Amino acid sequence: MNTRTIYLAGGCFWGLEAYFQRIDGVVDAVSGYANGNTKNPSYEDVSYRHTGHAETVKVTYDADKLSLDDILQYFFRVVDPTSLNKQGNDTGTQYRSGVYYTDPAEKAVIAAALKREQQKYQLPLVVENEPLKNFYDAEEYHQDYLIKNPNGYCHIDIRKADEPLPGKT
Repeated sequence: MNTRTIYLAGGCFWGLEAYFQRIDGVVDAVSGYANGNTKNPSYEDVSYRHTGHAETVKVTYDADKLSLDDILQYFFRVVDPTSLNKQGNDTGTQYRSGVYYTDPAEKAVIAAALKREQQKYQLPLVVENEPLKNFYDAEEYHQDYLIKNPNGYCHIDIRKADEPLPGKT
């Protein structure tokens, strides 16, 4: 299988991870902390010690089934791209929105996607589009969170993953 990876920050990673996990074409989704100022941060550091990390989901997808563009469209369905350092009531830089790449060529793909998303928003988008500086997997307790805690906190409308993308069934 030909896979590609993209890093998405769209608030509490529990909901974002569960969201991408149910999408056909997504191989894996790992919750972690990205683009912060410290190394090997724990959930506590990120949540309270202002390390600068963003709760992020490392999404690995089948490059033969989905394009990066497709993954970004799924992303925009459940994240508010206009709120700075907060997704609803989850406030702080750890909840900032952004897309982090490992390949400089993807920068333009993300920029264009954001540009098109802006077309339908009255408010200016604040989603970050920058290189993945650093990424650290979150504690295993946080992996597959909603799958283990079927009632746990979920700020994402998970069923939106079920709807097909333009030109797909």
